[PDB]
Parts: sequence; C-alpha cells; structure tokens
Amino acid sequence: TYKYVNLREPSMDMKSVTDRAAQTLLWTELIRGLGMTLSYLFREPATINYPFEKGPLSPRFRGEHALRRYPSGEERCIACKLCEAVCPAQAITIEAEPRADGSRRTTRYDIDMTKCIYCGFCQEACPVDAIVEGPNFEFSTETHEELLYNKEKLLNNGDKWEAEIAANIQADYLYR
Amino acid sequence: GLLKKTTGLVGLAVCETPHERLKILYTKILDVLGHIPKNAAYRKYTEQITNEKLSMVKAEPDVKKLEERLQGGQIEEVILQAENELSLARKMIQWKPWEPLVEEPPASQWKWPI
Amino acid sequence: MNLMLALLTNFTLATLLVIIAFWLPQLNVYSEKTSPYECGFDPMGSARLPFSMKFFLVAITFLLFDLEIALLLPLPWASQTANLNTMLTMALFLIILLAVSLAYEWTQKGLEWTE
Amino acid sequence: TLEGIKDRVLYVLKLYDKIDPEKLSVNSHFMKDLGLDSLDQVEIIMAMEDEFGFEIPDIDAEKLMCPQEIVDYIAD
Amino acid sequence: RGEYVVAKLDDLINWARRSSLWPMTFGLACCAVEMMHMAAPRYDMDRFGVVFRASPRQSDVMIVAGTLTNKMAPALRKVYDQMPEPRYVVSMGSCANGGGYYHYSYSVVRGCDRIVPVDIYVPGCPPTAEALLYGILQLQKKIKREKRLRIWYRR
Amino acid sequence: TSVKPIFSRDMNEAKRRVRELYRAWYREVPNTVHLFQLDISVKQGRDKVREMFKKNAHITDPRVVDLLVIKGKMELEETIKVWKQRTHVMRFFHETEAPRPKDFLSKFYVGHDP
Amino acid sequence: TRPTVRPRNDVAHKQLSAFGEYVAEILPKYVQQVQVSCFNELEICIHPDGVIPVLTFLRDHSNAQFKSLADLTAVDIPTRQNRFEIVYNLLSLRFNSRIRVKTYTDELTPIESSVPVYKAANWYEREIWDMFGVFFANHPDLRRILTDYGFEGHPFRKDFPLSGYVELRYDDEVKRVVAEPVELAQEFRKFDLNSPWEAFPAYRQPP
Amino acid sequence: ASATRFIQWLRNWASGRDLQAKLQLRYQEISKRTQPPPKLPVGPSHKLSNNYYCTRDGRREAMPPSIVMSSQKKAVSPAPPIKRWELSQDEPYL
Ligand SMILES: CCCCCCCCCCCCCCCCCC(=O)OC[C@H](COP(=O)([O-])OCC[N+](C)(C)C)OC(=O)CCCCCCCCCCCCCCCCC
Ligand SMILES: CCCCCCCCCCCCCCCCCC(=O)OC[C@H](COP(=O)(O)OCCN)OC(=O)CCCCCCCCCCCCCCCCC
Ligand SMILES: CCCCCCCCCCCCO[C@@H]1O[C@H](CO)[C@@H](O[C@H]2O[C@H](CO)[C@@H](O)[C@H](O)[C@H]2O)[C@H](O)[C@H]1O
Ligand SMILES: CCCCCCCCCCCCO[C@@H]1O[C@H](CO)[C@@H](O[C@H]2O[C@H](CO)[C@@H](O)[C@H](O)[C@H]2O)[C@H](O)[C@H]1O
Ligand code: SF4
Ligand code: SF4
Ligand code: SF4
Repeated sequence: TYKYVNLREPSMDMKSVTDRAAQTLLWTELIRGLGMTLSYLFREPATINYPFEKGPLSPRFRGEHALRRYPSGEERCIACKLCEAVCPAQAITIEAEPRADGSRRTTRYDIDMTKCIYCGFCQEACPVDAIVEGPNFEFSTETHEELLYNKEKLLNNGDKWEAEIAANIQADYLYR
Repeated sequence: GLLKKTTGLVGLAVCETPHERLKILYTKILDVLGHIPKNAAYRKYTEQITNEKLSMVKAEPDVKKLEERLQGGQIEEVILQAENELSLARKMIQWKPWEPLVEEPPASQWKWPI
Repeated sequence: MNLMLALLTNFTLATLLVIIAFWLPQLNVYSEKTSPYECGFDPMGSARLPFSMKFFLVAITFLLFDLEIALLLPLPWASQTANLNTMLTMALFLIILLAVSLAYEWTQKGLEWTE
Repeated sequence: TLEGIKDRVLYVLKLYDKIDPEKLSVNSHFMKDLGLDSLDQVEIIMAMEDEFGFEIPDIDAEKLMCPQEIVDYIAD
Repeated sequence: RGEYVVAKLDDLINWARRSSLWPMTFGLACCAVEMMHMAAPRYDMDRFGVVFRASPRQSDVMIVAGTLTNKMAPALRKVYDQMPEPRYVVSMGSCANGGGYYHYSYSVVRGCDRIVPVDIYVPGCPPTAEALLYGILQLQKKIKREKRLRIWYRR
Repeated sequence: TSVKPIFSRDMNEAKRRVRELYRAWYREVPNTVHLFQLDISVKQGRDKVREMFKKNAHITDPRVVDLLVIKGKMELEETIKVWKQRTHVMRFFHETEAPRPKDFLSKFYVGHDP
Repeated sequence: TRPTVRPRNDVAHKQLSAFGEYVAEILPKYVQQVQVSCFNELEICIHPDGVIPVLTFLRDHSNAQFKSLADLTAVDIPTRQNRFEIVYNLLSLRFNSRIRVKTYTDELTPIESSVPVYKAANWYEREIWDMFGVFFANHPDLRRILTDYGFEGHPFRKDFPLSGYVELRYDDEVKRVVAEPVELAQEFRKFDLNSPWEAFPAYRQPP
Repeated sequence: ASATRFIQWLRNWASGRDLQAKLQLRYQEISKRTQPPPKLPVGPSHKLSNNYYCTRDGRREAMPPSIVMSSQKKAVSPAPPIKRWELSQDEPYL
C-alpha cells in the first residue's frame, strides 16, 4: 500500500479563493508559525543543570575500563587473552608468566584508550569478569599519554570504582 | 475511458494515443527482428513476447483493462519499454551475441574458493 | 556646530575602539595565519576576477526608479498649494507613469535574472 | 628571412645551457654530436616554439635533430 | 603592588576568555553527532557562553570531532592556523585522539596531535554529549589557571 | 602474446604520448611555482619533472607506458586545477627526509636493513 | 522448518535457474558460466568483451528490465592470472529480482566503461580504478575519488600493506604537512586464526 | 507541569493544541530505574534428548552453487511481474 503526499487540487469556489487571498495578503500561515514558537517560549526548557544534574544512564553503560578482584583481593584476570583476541581495535596488550606462587597472571595489561572503541566485547569475552567497562565517563585528560593505561592504572580503576561496578553487574548479569 | 491527468512518474508524459503508438512500436520491433538469423535465440524469444503483447493490444480497446493484461505498469511505461526493446534489437544486430563463445576463460578463472 | 560635534564624536569613538583592538592584544603574525579563507583549501584564482551580475537590468532600472522618489518626496509640501486641481493630477500622472514603467519591465521579462 | 633565422635558432641553441657553444655548428647533431637525449631535444623544440610563436607537432619535432634541420623547418 | 594588580588582571582576561569560548563550526564524523547533542536543549552549551561560529577568524576553539584522514589533514591545519590567538584544540573521541578503530589504516592520521597541538583529549567512541561537556568545562578550568600577565610581570 | 592494448599499438606510438606529457608538464612548472607560491625555482621544478620521467626510461611494454602516461596526465590535471595543495606539490622533493647513505658501511653502522 | 536453520525457497531457485539458461541461450558469444547459489542468487560469468552487450541486454530486454545498477565493485584474487574480478549487481523493479554479472581483467587490460548503460557506474568505476588500478576505457572522467591527492598505489589490492607506505605529520620547519615513510609505535599484530580441522565437507576441493 | 493556569492557556492557544496531555518532558509515567530481576527463557535446542546437533546444523546444509551452464520453449523472466500496489485505505491522500 502507498499514499500520495502531495496530490490535491484546491477548491475554486469564491469563498476558498478569498480565503487564499487573505492568507497571501494577511500572512495568516506565517502568523500561525509565530504562534508555535510563542508557545515554546512559555514551556519549561528541557535543559538540565550539569554538572549538578546528570543525564540518566543504565547499568549496561560502557565507560572507563577497570580490572576486578575476587572478594579475597585476588585478581580475577588469569591472562587467558580472550579480550586481547576479540578486541576489534587491537587496543589490548597482554604479557603473562607464572607468578611467584605459580599462579597464571599477567605482567602486562595495557589498554590504549585512544585505540579503544568502547564496544564492550572484551567484557563479553572475559570468562571471569576480570575486565569490565565501568560507569565513569568523566576522565578527559590534558595529554595523550594519560590515556595509555597500563595494569597499575586499570587495577586502581577497579579499586576506585568497584563499589559501583559490582552493583551494576548485579543488576544486569541475569541478562547475560 | 477518461484520459489520464498524469502518469504519476516525474518526466513520463501521458500518451493520448497509446494503442496506436504500441502497434507502431511492436510492428517496428518485428521488422527489425527480421534481419537477425532465424535460429538466433534473441529473435525467437523477442518475437514470441512481442507478438503476445501485440495480440493483447489488438484485443483490448480499453487502456485500463489493457494495462491489467500487459502487467507492465502504466501504459506509458509499456510504451517506454517497447521503445527500449527496439533500441536493443538494433544494437544486437551489430553485436551478434548469437555467435559462439569468443573465448574460454583460463583454467581456474571461476573457481571459488581458491 | 552641534551636528558637526556629534558626528566627530561618533567616528572618533569608533576609531578609538579600533586603535585599542589593534594595539592591546598580543599578535603572532605568520604567513599561513593571514592567508585568505576558503574552507581550509587554497583558493583557485583571484577574488578580483569578474563576478557576473545576473540582476544587471534591475540594477539599472533602480537608478531610474531611485530618481522618481526624488520627484515624489516633495509631495507633502505640494499638497499645501491652492492649485490642488493641477497638483493632484500631476502627482497621479507621475506615479501612474512609474507604474506603467514597472509593468512594462515586468511583462517584457525584465525583472527575471539572467540564467 | 633565411639568413636571420639561422641566427635566432643559433642564439636559442646557445642560450640552452647544456649545449657547449664551442662544439655547436649549424650541422651539429643533438644526439650523436652535441651529446643530448630525447627529452633535451624536446626541450630545445619548445624554445623554438617560443621565439617563433608557432607550433611544432611531435610528428614534425621528431625529425629536427640538427640546427639546420630546424632552419629548414621554419622556412615553411 | 604590581604583583597584586597583574594577578587581578589575569583573573579578568582569563574569566572573559573561558566565559566566551566560541568553537569553530567544524566536525568530521560520528563524534560530531554527539557534539550536536551538546548544543541540543538537554545540555544547551550556549548557556555556558559556548557558541559555534563558522568562520575561523571568529573562533577560539577547534573541536576535532571525528576521524582525521590524510586527505583532510592539510585543511584541518589550514583552518587552525587561520584562527586568531589565543586558540585551543579539543580532541574528541578515539579517532581524533589516536586513530581509534582506524589506527592501522593507510589513509588515517594516527591522532590529530600529529597535526595540531591539543589542550584536552575527550575519550570515548563517541564520548557522550555529557563527556564532551565535561571536556569543555575542563578546558575552561585550564584557561582559568593561565598566568600570562603574572609571567610577563616577572620577565 | 596477443593482448588488448590500452592506447598505443607499440612502443613507437607510446613514446609519442610520453613526449606529449613531458611538454605539458614542462610548460606547467612555471605556473605551478607561481600559483602555489613555492620557494623553489622553475629550474628545480623542471629538474624534478625530468627526474620523474627518467626513473621509468627502462620500460619496453607499451601497455605499461600507457598506464604511466595516464597517471601522469591525472597528476598534471590535479596540479593545474589546484586540487593539490602546496603540501602535495612539495612531497616530490622530500624536504624533511634525512639523508640515508647508500654504501655498505653506512648501513652496517645504523642497523640490519640491507 | 527446524527453528535455527534458514528455510529453502525452491520456487525462487527454479525461476532463477530457468532465467539463467535463458540468458545463456541469448548471449552465447559472451556467457562463460551461469550458477545459482543455495540462497537463490543468480550469477552470470561473462567474457570481458561482453560487458556492454550483456549489460545493455539486461537493462533493455522486455523479459529482463534490470533498470538499476545497485552496485559495481571488484575483488582481487592474486592466485589468478586475471586477478581482478569485476562484479555488477543489478536490480529489476519490474520483476522484483536481482542478478549478478561477473567478468575479469588483469593489471594491464582495459575494461569497457559501462557509463553508457548506467550513469550510476561513473563513480563506481572511479572507485575501482582508485582502489584496484583497473582502467576503464572511454570513461568520461577517470581519476582517483577516495584516496589522497597524489597517492601512490591501489590500497584494496591484496599485496598493498594495511598501513600503506607513508604517513603524514605537521612539520614546523617547512610549516606544512609532510609525508614520510611509515613507522608504527605498535606494529599491527597478525593473528593466525584458522583451525587446522576442516569445517565444511560439502566444499572440499579434490586433491 | 508547574505552569500556572494562565500560562497553560496561553501556550495552548498559541500552539492550537492541548499541550498538557502530551508533554515532551518526562515525569512519573516512566519505568522505575530499579527493576525486579528477569528470568529469561531458553531456546528450542535446550533439550536432553532427540537433540543431535547434526539434525539442526544450518551451516552444514549450505552447498556450493548449482552450475546451470558452463563452457567446461517459452521466454522466461527472472520472476513473475510485480503486482501493482494498492492505494492506502487508512489515508490515500495526505
Ligand atoms: C566594547 C569595548 C571593550 C574594550 C575592552 C578592553 C579590554 C579591557 C580589559 C583589559 C585587560 C588588560 C589587557 C590585558 C590583555 C593584553 C593582551 C595579552 O594577553 O598579552 C599577553 C602579554 C604576554 O606577553 P609575554 O612577554 O609574557 O610573552 C609573549 C611573547 N611570546 C609569545 C614570545 C611569549 O602581556 C603583555 O605583553 C603585556 C601585558 C600588559 C598588561 C597591561 C595592558 C596595557 C595595554 C596597553 C598596551 C599599549 C598599546 C595601547 C593599547 C590601547 C590601550 C588601551
Ligand atoms: C477605503 C478603501 C481603502 C483602500 C486601501 C485598502 C488597503 C487594504 C487592502 C490591501 C491589502 C492590505 C495588505 C497588504 C499587505 C502586503 C501584502 C503583501 O505584499 O504580502 C504578500 C506577499 C506575496 O508573496 P507570496 O505569498 O510569496 O506570493 C505572491 C505571488 N506573487 O507575501 C509576503 O509579503 C510575505 C512576507 C514574508 C516575510 C514575513 C516575515 C515576518 C512575518 C511576521 C510579520 C507580522 C506582521 C507584523 C506587522 C507589524 C507592524 C508594526
Ligand atoms: C498615463 C497617463 C495617466 C494620466 C492619469 C491622470 C489621472 C487624473 C485623475 C483625476 C485626478 C483629479 O480629479 C480632480 O481633482 C481635483 C482636486 O485636485 C478636484 O477639484 C475639486 O476640488 C478642488 C480643491 O481640492 C477645487 O479647487 C475644485 O474646484 C474642485 O473641482 C476635481 O473635482 C477632480 O475632478
Ligand atoms: C498605479 C500603481 C498601482 C498599479 C500597479 C502597477 C504595477 C502593475 C504590474 C502589472 C504586471 C502585469 O504583467 C505581469 O507580466 C508577467 C509576464 O512575465 C505575468 O506572468 C508571469 O509573472 C507571474 C509572477 O511573476 C507568474 O505567476 C506567471 O507564472 C508568469 O507567467 C504576470 O502575472 C503579470 O503580472
Ligand atoms: S571496549 Fe572493545 S575496543 Fe575497547 S578494549 Fe574492549 S574490546 Fe577493545
Ligand atoms: S581480562 Fe579476562 S579475557 Fe582478558 S586476559 Fe584477563 S581473564 Fe582473559
Ligand atoms: S571516535 Fe568513534 S564515534 Fe568518533 S568519529 Fe571515530 S568511530 Fe565515530
């Protein structure tokens, strides 16, 4: 099915022709447009008072990355490199070796945050919920180098943000 | 039947005499098809479909009922298609695609995967 | 003297603001900064090349019509005459001939810009 | 001006830097004698087009390998 | 005391400059859509004194909002040079920051900081409109900290 | 070895197109320097044009020559119409590339590249 | 109708097969192969001499009427002596059908320009020339369209490196953008992903 | 929502619409930002029997293309001619 958007013949009777003359001479349709912007002048604006008010977000929001721990304090990451393999941007770099207690753990875990496309594939791929995208989005820097995260930065992010991250994961893990 | 005010397609003018125009065009196509070899598939198939369309034009004096039988859209669309077919027929006389394959491809030209 | 003083003050004030604008800020002049603007790419050809005027005929007609208003502007004063029979006839004659001149240029397609 | 055209053509060939004026003669050959290559020859021909204000198509230009051969060509 | 006077004059010129940042109407790719949403009613950048102006002559900030290709790089440098000073550059999104998804491409500049100096990097692909606003307010605070007249006094 | 030509039937016809391109570039250098406000002389510009033709002097396939000429005309048109910027015109002179000595010992000192 | 399996459509498969041999009967001079995929897409593989005759026929024939050139592209297969496969994707509004016409060429063989048949082909052929270096004869205006001015090479060839050969930066000394040999702070990390176990027996090549 | 009666009337009149019924600012009709946990269903392949993968393997049913002609009677069209569209009965003319 279809419909015509612009296929109508105006009525040629005297009243209609005089209605159109009044519209032409007295600018009625232009006055109507003025009414619409006038009604908006008296509406409450949609603006929010950032940074005192914030735009709404959901638990799924993909923001700054963080490396997580188990409740014991042990790192979740066991250097499987699934996140590094799946990363569409090749933004992740990993090195690993046996730890002094024999654990399988990373010695390098870098995310180039200027390569990263913030897609969330790494947190989908992780089998232990070690790497996540947290809810922070206010981490703009003054230099490029400050966005090349190494493992120390990412662990600090996890320690800094874990209280919110764990509550967000709790809200959404049954959808995953 | 009452004349069409518009074909609905920008730039396609309404035809006042579609039956006569279609008869002229199909007759031309059949004429041009006579200089193509009798066994050339293009002539046999285009003659068959051209004669079907021409038969429908002769047997139906109403445009709207003719458009239904032709199944080619507005009658002005059928006329345009008839003109396109005539232009192609003249060109195929100079191309002669009914001749044998000019050249085989190399051994693995169409092999996929490699 | 009041009029001359008012004009001098207005243009003196504007000139002073331009002097401040040029001698107050810190400048850093170099070639690429002062090059002509064309959306990030170098211009092709000089901006002094001829720029065809498609309304050239309306522009010439403006000169003739612009002079008609000089003939019509005295109309408020002419209305103070005792000879109102002549003045009204001549006043309407001038406006009508201006309207006829506009109608001619309109019908002969003189108000349409060259393609 | 056949006498003069020998002079303008020799003046241009003199100006063209790569050619040593001591080795230059009205019969000197650009490739074999004056030690030039095809592109040099093409360069010389464009110098001729300038001072004589007329075009030498490449079909014509390919045969002009000596200063005299240029002279014979300008005559027409 | 000159120190006191120059300190107060620094606050004034800094306040005037950060309170009236006019970004160049300049956007490159998808990051430019989030920049449109910062101008849209929810965030209303104009309420901070931040107003787009098309001419580089009348702009204080270049927001590099999108991928910078090799073909586009000379034009970006051109319009940055044509900005009068002081001028600032905000790098928005992964592409502008360091190449992003297209870092390894033959046709992409790996970060706009190879072409122009950058004052603020806004991370994200794209950064949310709020993230960009955070970056603009971060630029404002950087301008607030400038010490142009205090350093001149001690030259 | 029967192949479809591009433009030239043989090297004799191709070298004619080469000379035509060289003339067009040779005449164009004076305008390029003037229009782009380059800080090089017409002599350097024409020496660079000459150096670009010379690197390809060893070709003997007419089809390859034709494609080189096609690219040469495309390059010339980009320059004449100021589609190129000054940065593009100057990329032929590699003014920022440091010298890379081409003798065995010099390479040996700097690295493993042969 | 197993829930996870895409259902077959044999009616479309039959119709496209019949039309495939219809085209082969009419243009035997140029048609080298006709095939229909298991998801009902018809491909005509032709000699490159037949680009204009074949495309004209599919556009203008009353039983074809492929008025729209949906897409024109190329594929590079270095192992073939004619490494470039030229692919035309056409749409027929009259018959609500699509068709693919494929031909080939090498680095040095021109292909006739199809702009006379489809005005849409203009920019598509410029893109193919730019990204693959295939020359199209009688093109009204053949030149790069996507690459940078003066760019050397054809990036979509399989032997062109991903990051190319040159990169750009701003140089303060010459006060302009310059091009220099490419160096990467982090080299792109090649992954060897293919499993050494065959996946699809139905496609096994004979040994 | 806090607009006085007079202002509500003013903008209602100027716009020519009853704007209070379809406000573009959201209030209490939106979903709560905390929700009860979900319990998502499983798909048709979650069975303990009669579920051999070979019987539901779409990828292994794909076949190479059917070679119709290679160089190793009525005329046909690619498909039946398209049926002419009907005018809408919801609103044929805008
Ligand atoms: C509608 C009318 C509005 C008009 C508003 C007028 C502005 C009102 C606010 C005035 C604030 C004080 C001006 C400070 C801005 C100076 C520009 C700047 O930032 O430069 C940084 C420079 C910093 O210089 P620098 O030495 O540190 O380093 C710059 C050089 N390089 C790049 C190599 C590093 O400051 C100065 O050089 C001098 C500061 C002087 C402050 C006193 C201002 C005196 C102005 C008189 C100048 C004499 C010419 C006469 C001009 C007309 C006089 C009114
Ligand atoms: C006793 C006998 C008495 C004898 C005297 C009787 C005289 C009265 C009767 C004569 C008619 C009176 C009205 C004349 C007003 C001028 C009319 C006019 O020129 O407007 C028509 C003009 C036509 O343009 P268009 O519609 O595009 O089509 C024309 C086809 N050629 O269209 C336009 O001009 C449109 C203008 C577009 C720009 C408008 C932008 C502003 C709109 C809001 C303005 C609201 C009005 C504000 C007025 C404030 C005044 C302080
Ligand atoms: C292309 C050429 C077009 C030419 C157009 C010429 C239009 C002329 C139209 C007639 C206009 C004047 O019409 C005439 O106006 C004068 C006033 O001025 C009137 O005069 C009347 O009032 C005046 C005072 O105002 C008295 O002095 C006078 O005794 C009385 O008759 C006439 O009653 C009226 O007939
Ligand atoms: C004494 C003052 C009061 C009297 C008014 C004086 C001005 C009179 C102007 C009369 C103009 C008549 O002649 C004018 O010529 C053109 C032909 O190009 C006509 O027709 C053309 O112009 C109009 C509007 O531009 C178009 O809608 C129309 O499609 C086009 O054919 C105009 O519809 C007609 O108005
Ligand atoms: S969010 Fe995507 S691009 Fe960023 S590190 Fe994770 S997988 Fe890589
Ligand atoms: S973060 Fe997760 S996916 Fe990445 S290496 Fe560690 S355990 Fe593996
Ligand atoms: S950073 Fe992301 S959103 Fe921004 S231009 Fe690049 S791909 Fe698009």
